[PDB]
Amino acid sequence: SNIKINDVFQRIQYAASAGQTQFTIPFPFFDNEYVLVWQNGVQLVMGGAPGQYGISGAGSPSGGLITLVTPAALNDIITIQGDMPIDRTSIYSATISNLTGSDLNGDFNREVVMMKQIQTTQALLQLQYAPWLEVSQDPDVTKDRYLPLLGSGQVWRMNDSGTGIEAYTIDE
Amino acid sequence: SNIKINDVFQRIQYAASAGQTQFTIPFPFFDNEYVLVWQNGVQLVMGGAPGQYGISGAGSPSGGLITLVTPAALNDIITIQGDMPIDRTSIYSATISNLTGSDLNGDFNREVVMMKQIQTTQALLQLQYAPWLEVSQDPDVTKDRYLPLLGSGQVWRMNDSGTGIEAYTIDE
Amino acid sequence: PIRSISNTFNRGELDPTLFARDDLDIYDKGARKLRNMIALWTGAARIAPGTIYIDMMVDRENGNAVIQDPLMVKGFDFTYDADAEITYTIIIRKSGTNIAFDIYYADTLQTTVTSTAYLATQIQDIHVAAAHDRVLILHENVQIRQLKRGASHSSWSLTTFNPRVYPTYDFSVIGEAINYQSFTFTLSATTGSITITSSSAVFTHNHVGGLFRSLGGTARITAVASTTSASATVLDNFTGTSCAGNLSSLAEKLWNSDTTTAPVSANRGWPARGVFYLNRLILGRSLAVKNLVNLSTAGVYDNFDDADLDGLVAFSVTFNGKGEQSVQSIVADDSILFTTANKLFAQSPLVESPITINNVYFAPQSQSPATSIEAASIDNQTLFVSSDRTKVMQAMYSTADGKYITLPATMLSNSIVDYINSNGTWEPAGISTRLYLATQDNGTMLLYSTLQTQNVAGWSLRTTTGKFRQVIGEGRQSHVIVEREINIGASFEQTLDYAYLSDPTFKARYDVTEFFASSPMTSAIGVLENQNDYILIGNQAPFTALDIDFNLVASSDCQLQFEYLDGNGFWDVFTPTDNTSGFTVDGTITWTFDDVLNWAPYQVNAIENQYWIRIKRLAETVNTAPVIGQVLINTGNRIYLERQSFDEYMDSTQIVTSDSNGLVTGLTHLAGQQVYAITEDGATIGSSFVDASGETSVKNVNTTLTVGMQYKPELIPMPLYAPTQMGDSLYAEKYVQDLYVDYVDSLYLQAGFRPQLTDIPNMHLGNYTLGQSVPPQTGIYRICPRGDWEPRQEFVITQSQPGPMTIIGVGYNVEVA
Amino acid sequence: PIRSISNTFNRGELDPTLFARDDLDIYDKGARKLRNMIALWTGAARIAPGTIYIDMMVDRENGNAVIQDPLMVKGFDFTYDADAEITYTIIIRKSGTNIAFDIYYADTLQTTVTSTAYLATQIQDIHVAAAHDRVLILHENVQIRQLKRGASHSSWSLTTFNPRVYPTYDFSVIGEAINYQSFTFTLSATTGSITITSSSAVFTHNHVGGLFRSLGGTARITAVASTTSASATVLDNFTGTSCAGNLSSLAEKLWNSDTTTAPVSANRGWPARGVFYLNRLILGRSLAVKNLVNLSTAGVYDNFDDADLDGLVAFSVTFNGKGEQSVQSIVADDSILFTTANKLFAQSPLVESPITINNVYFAPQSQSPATSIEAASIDNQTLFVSSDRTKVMQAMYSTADGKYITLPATMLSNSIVDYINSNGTWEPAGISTRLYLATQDNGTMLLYSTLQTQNVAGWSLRTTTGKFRQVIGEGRQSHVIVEREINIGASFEQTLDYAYLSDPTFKARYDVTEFFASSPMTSAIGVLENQNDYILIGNQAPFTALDIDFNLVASSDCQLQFEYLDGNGFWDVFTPTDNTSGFTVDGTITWTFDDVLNWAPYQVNAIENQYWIRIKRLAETVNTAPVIGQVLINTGNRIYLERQSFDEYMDSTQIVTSDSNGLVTGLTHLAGQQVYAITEDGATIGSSFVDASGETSVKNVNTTLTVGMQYKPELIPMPLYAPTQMGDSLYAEKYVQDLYVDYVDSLYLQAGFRPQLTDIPNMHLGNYTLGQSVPPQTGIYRICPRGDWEPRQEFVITQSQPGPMTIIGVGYNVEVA
Repeated sequence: SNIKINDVFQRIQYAASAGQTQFTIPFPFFDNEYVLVWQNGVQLVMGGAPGQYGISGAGSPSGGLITLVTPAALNDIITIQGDMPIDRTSIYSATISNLTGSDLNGDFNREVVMMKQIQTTQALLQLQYAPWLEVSQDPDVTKDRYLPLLGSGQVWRMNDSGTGIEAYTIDE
Repeated sequence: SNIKINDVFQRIQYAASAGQTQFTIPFPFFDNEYVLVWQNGVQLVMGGAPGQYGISGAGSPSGGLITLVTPAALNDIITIQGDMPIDRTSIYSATISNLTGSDLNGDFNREVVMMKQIQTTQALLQLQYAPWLEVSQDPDVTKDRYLPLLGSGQVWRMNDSGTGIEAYTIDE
Repeated sequence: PIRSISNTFNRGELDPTLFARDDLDIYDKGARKLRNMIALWTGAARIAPGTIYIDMMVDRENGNAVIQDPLMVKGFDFTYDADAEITYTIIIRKSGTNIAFDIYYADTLQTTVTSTAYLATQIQDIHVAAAHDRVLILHENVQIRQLKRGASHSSWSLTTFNPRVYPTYDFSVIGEAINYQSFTFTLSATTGSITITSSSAVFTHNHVGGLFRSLGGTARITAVASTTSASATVLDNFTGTSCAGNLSSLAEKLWNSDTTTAPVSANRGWPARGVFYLNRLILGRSLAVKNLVNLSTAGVYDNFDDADLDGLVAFSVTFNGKGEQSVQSIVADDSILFTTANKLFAQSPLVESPITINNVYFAPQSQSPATSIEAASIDNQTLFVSSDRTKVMQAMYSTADGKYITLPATMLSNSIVDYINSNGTWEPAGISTRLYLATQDNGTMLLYSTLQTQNVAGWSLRTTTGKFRQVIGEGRQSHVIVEREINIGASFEQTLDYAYLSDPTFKARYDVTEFFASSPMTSAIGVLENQNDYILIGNQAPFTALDIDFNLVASSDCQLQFEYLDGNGFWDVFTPTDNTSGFTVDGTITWTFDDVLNWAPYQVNAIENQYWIRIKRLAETVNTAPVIGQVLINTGNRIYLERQSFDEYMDSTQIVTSDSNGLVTGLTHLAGQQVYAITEDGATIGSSFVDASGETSVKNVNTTLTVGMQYKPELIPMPLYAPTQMGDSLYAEKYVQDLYVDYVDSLYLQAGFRPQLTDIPNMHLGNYTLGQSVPPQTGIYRICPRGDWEPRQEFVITQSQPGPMTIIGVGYNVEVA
Repeated sequence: PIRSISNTFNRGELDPTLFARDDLDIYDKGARKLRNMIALWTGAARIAPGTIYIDMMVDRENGNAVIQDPLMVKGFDFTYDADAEITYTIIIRKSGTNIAFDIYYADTLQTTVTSTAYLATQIQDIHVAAAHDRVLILHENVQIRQLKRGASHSSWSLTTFNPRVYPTYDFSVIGEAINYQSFTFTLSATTGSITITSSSAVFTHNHVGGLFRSLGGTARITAVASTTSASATVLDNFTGTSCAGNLSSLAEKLWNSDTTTAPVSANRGWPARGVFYLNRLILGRSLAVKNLVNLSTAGVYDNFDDADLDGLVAFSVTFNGKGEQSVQSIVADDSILFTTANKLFAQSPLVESPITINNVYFAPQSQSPATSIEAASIDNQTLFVSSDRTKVMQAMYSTADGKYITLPATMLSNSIVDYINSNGTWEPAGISTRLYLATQDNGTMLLYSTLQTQNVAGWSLRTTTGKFRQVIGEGRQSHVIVEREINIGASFEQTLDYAYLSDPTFKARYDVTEFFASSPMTSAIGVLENQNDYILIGNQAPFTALDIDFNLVASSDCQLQFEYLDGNGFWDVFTPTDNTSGFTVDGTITWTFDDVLNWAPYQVNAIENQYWIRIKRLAETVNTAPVIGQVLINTGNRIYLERQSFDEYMDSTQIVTSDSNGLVTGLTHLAGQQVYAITEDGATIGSSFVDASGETSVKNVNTTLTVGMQYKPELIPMPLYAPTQMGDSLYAEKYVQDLYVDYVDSLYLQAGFRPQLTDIPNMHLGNYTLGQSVPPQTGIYRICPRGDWEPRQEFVITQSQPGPMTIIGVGYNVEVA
């Protein structure tokens, strides 16, 4: 817990070489269960059987390593993403008389990694308006921001009045 | 209070039974004003008048309660969401002072809850690409992620060059 | 009118019937409650000493059969070398149908000495008389034994104590022998070896070694041929050979257990009390004559020859008053004190008595019945438990009165006194206290701090996660024998301490503890009669399984919901493995400690410090509600030997070491309990549950720790006393604006008006280096309690987790309306 | 409103747990701290007496081998002629594997007497019994010796004490010899020289000189031919030649160390305690019977013949209560007082006891365990250390109670009491005090000023630049045995008292004293991990060299910066000779006293009175930080004998003369220490360092001076107590507008609220002639301390440099809010 948290995206993707088995995790992670691995869009299981992977480097500031049991084919897509839960199950006593550096660093670092996972999703996997566009600066104005549920064969379309986004059916 | 923050989504939704008045809040909250309640898409107000509700359980790990003044009709949709403003909830002296674990617990627990509310909206109410998709890993490449503002009758359509999303008028 | 008042705790806990006694100088020197704390003679209140686990009492000669009956264990201390600090803790325990002596030194079992001369059912009636270098084992029906240490800690021998010459007694004087006042005794000669003949049957075999006195002569009987003929050796010459029965004196041996050798004798028994006083051995309270003591020959402890009637010879003292005066305790204080069933016998210490026959002046000093618990000597006074065991009596000589004066030492603290069953003394090193300790039948222990010349006398009550059964000690050290529960896994032995039925609002309380505890055929009770009804269950120790037998199963699934009560007073749902399938079939309900992670002792409707679980019926429609016959839990009783220590702040502690994962093993005596861990620097790092296998996980890894159970200190000061000019404000409306807590060398304090207390910080932000343990703190902390306006409102000083604690006073700023 | 209050100090230093006890009349008569001062019986506080260096304890028979183990030295006083003021200070010290007696008089070693009868490891167990004209040397395993002075100071003899007739004891009574109750003894005749024959093996060679009693006769055994035959001389005629074993008494010699002469005897040992009382010699606590004392024949101190049982003959007293009663000390106060392992034994002074056999009435007075430190008699009371050595007990007869009452004399000052290891008394001439002194394991000394009838009882704590190991004295004079450190030049022996690691802000404290003190393979610690980190080191005495062993050297130069802390609290840079070249290689770091000219004791984070140095890493980049295995300093331990005097205001003083350059030589016992110089007129002219060769420079040239070390007095009064009408103001906010310091015959005073104090002037401008020494001053000085508003704020009265100091009171003008 007495480690630094570097500014690194909590998601990495690789195009495997022929027979490659080792893939680097460039971001810190505190537990093996808090890392998700995909190969060609199929989530893998941690283990020793063929079609599974082993993982090391938990707690290291520089990340760890993913080792596939079965060597990957050429141009296989390997995706690694951190997925730590957002909670707090270890708390201090009411009147502590010993506060360790690891405990204090642990609480601050843990929340930084949580925020980095949220920001990695919104920076790489989500849509947004360009920061300079003239979106309404009052959040209560939901004209450009609130979406309706789509029915079958429907798309999002700003209505004729330009007052909100509505579901619109296309049968072409 | 020195409670533990469990990993629970900061939003819950129910379909009411006939004449139901009590609905459980499964996530922790610290102030009554920071819990929003909707009934069929209309936000309710705390109080004792008909059409209002009462709330209990602030500061508790879980198991809060919402009590409607007017009993709900069958299949009324009740939505309960946590909405706490992001802010410092503590202040520490620069000169030599006292510290307790209660102070630290209050700061870290409230920041964890604030992060969970952001991630609850991200996970349940927002759109994202599947994590394994081959999106550009450099955020400066905005082809797939930056949206334009929509005019009347327009949809989001990737242009024919495949270089960006532009507003497109549907001839209808 | 705003008044400043203060309160110290020199008088300990005061009985509630004293709360209108503002005329006494004790109103600002006492406490409403003083629990798991002691009163120092400076007036401060210190947390009570903790205990260290030593061993579990087992029948070592029968495959370590666990002993679960407290009447089968009785310990005592024996100091062998005071300067080398060698004191042995000897435990008399059941060994089959007989007894054995377990000898402990340096918290280690040294050796075991068995004995078939005693029954396991006689253990509680065995008393000792510790000499300078040996211990005598005394029982009214068993000949005196001697336990003597050899050349090492593990070398001990138990032999029979054989007097050189037995004491003699004429039992016909008390009507316990044949009356010979009308007989005639004929002697063959007046000197040398003679034959004594009686005109009627008088002699028994116990007369061998007895004495015959008449006509100025004395003869020692050496053989008894029949009931009318005996052989004797003349010690002092007779003046004639014809002795009238009414002018003679025939005495048999005072101690004997032989009732079969012809002619048959009575079972006179053996002494049951004793003490070594100066150069004599005093033994008394035999089976046949309970009101008589015998002093040995001066300088010869094992000789009780009483043929002569002058000089340094052995002699007897008989205690008589109005009624029974059976000797309870022989006290080596001043000129010897005898506590009896009725009256205290002693002689004035001002009188110069050399303790010889015909120069002894024991007289009935005062009426004070005493029990068989041995009297304690400490702080210039003698303390002994009364005969009904509901009082501790203090005896001191008063020159102004010319006699010993007895008065209740528990005079001001009668409310906390149950029935007392043992006592001891302790004078701990480095602590400003002189302690008298006494365990009770209810399982608590009384603590009495006394400094009599300084008017220091404070009682307090000590409780543990278990039951105190005995306290041992003569001042140098203190041990306790404690009955505790452990988790026994898949087996079930004990019953729940508390059980209630409750309504949907959880306000009704219907006590059903007896029905759950009783066997199914003795009592049963219907439960969960309506939807949303409750079953509330509590126990002193944590449990992880229930075993339920139904006299009538539920007709359908009750849809049970399980919750447990945590340390914040919050009920949390957990999911057990329910093998009764909603009370539809007999079976068990089990859960793991991870399901009840936050479980902690708490209070529910004036019942304090229990582990609570509630079961709620959610089923809308069940036609036949279940009827429960008996409920058992997976805990069993054990009996431990523990040593008290002022360096410990937990109970039943043990030093352990955690591995790289924080795992700790070897805590089997604490299986199923909640324990705290304290580092060597003196920081408490948290609590955890020991599982049934004796393993638990702690926060600090690769660390040496002390692990034990919390006993929570509580200090409730006396009611506010702020006399104004209008008069005593004993019943006026009062409000406390400021509460000052004045503490020395303390950690983890919290104080105020319940339920919302204020924690007292012990960490200086800006002057603290991470990783270090802040030492115990001294200072004054000011708190706004936010209490009510009642004349008799309670403020509490307590501790959130185990640690040092000393409260030297409590101050107030009171608005007296 | 403003209240005027005052405070005197006749109760000494008070325990912090008493600070809420405003009801007691001691709140304005005590002090929070009373260090290096004593409480006069008038209520004033005077600076503690200084000491004069006498000699260094060495093994004079082995080339003056320096003694560095305090257990190898034990001294005692012996008054030979009170009117001529001739008292000898005798030091028992190691001499090879044996002991020697160093006899001092007039601060000079007179002679040495060696002895091979004792081992060097038995020194601490040797006790003495001083008579009017000789001293008996007592040890439980060595026969008594006599140390008697010849015709001059230097003429002494150490001979063996041989009783005319040995005392006898029957060891079978305590089960320490063969039990003969079933045997039969046959006499050849009833008169004259006879032979005693036993039916079974009983006799040992130790029975020679013993007694055989039976049938009204007594015989003294003169030879033991075998285990069944012996020769005896009839002292009182027997009535027959056949004696039953159970009716007889056989006693061997009580004292014996011969276990080889056939038939082999047991090692009975010799007495270890004794006193001369009136016309008898009392010897007790032998090896075999620790709870027995023997009184010699009246008027014949060396005769212990106990054949007779009446008159002025020698006799024994045996002490028994409940448990071990081994005799600790025999006190000649009133009648004889016996402190034992458990109970105090004495007889009432009101009775008329002529101290003869069968006219002795010793009884157990009270439960008060004592240790082997000899009891002290002073101020109409008896003081003795308790068995656990954490309390001093006071014994005093109470006619109202009819017995001796024991209570803790340290009841109000328990906080400063460590484990006590010796004591003495002192009644200094011209000083209003009666002193009881006691040194402790931690190296401090307790001082107890008592005047019991006037309710004077004040404790204080004495500290030195070193560690007190023993205090010697019976009232006429007082000596101490002190362990001090000296600079040993190029060699290294001692470890640093304190060591810390710190961060660039110099606020963090990471204690690493144990790692520095341990050998490199025991423990090591990495230091100077980051740029601008610190190593803080402190020691009780000055040091001029470090010797460092690295488990891992630094990969590159750390660019060390060195600083020392001066008396103003200012860190000043100095440049040593660094042979480690920035912690890159094992080596030494040395500096001269000129580099550290302003070095003085100071406080760093609650650690007071140390010489501090800090080392700062300036190097920007080092790849591998050093790891230190052990650090040693160039100081070594020595043991000194010093005499306490109220005319001295410094420790370990010596009278010297400076030359024309101010150079002073011959201060080898103070090598490496900081010393002050005081002129004959009583003016302290300044301080300087003594180098390793015992030389120093003073300001005054061609002057006779006294040179010694400063011990700093400190007086902190009790918390402000100004009760108003609103109630006790024990916790109210208070501010001190005016502080009055009331003093008599004082110099160099300073007082106030830390850190900024105020100096009290002692020179009258306009009435002072240059070159004269202003005499000690009397008056009242008024100060505005500029303190805070806290209820428990501390005001200090101390001294800037050594000199006379007497504070008779402290006054305040307090604004009570």
